[PDB]
Amino acid sequence: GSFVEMVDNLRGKSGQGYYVEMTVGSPPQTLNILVDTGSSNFAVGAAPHPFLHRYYQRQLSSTYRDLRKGVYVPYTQGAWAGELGTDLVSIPHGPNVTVRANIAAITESDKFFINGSNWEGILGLAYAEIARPDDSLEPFFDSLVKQTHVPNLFSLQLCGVGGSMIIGGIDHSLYTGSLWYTPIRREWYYEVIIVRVEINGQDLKMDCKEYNYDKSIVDSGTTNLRLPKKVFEAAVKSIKAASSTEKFPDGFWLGEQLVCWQAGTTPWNIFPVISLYLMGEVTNQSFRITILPQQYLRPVESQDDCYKFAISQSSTGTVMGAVIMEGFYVVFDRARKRIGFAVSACDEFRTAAVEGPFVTLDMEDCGYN
Ligand SMILES: CC(C)Oc1cccc(CN2CCC3(CC2)C(NC2CCCCC2)=NC(=O)N3c2cccc(F)c2)c1
Repeated sequence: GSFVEMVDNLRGKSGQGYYVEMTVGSPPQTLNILVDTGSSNFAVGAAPHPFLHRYYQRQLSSTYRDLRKGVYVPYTQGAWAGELGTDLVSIPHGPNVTVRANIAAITESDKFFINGSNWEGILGLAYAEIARPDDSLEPFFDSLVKQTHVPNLFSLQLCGVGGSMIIGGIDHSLYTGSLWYTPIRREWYYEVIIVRVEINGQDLKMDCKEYNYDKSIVDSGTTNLRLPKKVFEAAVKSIKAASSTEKFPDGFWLGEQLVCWQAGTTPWNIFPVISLYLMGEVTNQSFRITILPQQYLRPVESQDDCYKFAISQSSTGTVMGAVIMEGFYVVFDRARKRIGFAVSACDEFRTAAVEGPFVTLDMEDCGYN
């Protein structure tokens, strides 16, 4: 294919995120950068930290321009503080261009960097609406599209580690079957609408507004499938019932306890498949994505294979994280305001699937206002 040099440009450690090499400044300083479709800032470690193997040294970059404004980005699990500036940026195993982009030089952080993750910064691929300090700080992808002829689309194949980030197009070697698209509801996070949920083909039977309360997003930076409290409770009750051939402690379903099996004896067949139906591109038409227990039971790094249940509770809406994305080739078609899913080219009884079309009425009522 024409995008062959972008294939296998991602690396990662299981549950620690997927990262791409990015070259900043002059002379070049290459760093490993987390690919994050759930945020909109490009930021790099720019001072020593015990979890960083390398960091950005602004004084060595002749093309660095200080914006003379600080920036702070806070989350429930971690945060960072830094200084704004601009510098030349290229992605050596990405598009053949160099752009001048905003870059936040992280000088201090709290529980942000991960010990042994091998990444030193973050590439926020979402929209300006959620950029810090505000929506006037142009995100990296926006700069790329404004400054070059690279088409306004990227696609991710996260292999549950390595993967591919294809910038400016779609690589047909990365998927099988058809690509099915769901609208991007609003350009802030990559917001989508979930219209039905099934556990082993059995409808969870919740009002669909609950699945998207207060939003549903596609986020390569989040490990789990995160569900709103009411949905999480019903989903666990159904998964437990479907996996009744084996009993697990209550804490396992809450991610407080792990369960380990003798190497290669994991009874995948006892756990159910989970299907999320997404709003399609035509009136009353939907499609579904189906994930296996190999996606939602995450290995924790012996003669025993330990797993963590990777479906968890959220109070800020549904988050379709790496648990969801790992089964699929995901196209972030910004130009057409849509997200595409297809079966990823990366057991003997079941496979992840993308199927359609289905008829689903009143899907417009599923969204939060
Ligand atoms: C691979 C993950 C586990 O590790 C990291 C580490 C850093 C950044 C990210 C990307 N990324 C950063 C933001 C994220 C998810 C993961 C988050 N997103 C929510 C924002 C509001 C809407 C709903 C989604 N809430 C958190 O506390 N996060 C977090 C999670 C872990 C650490 C952290 F500091 C923040 C991920």
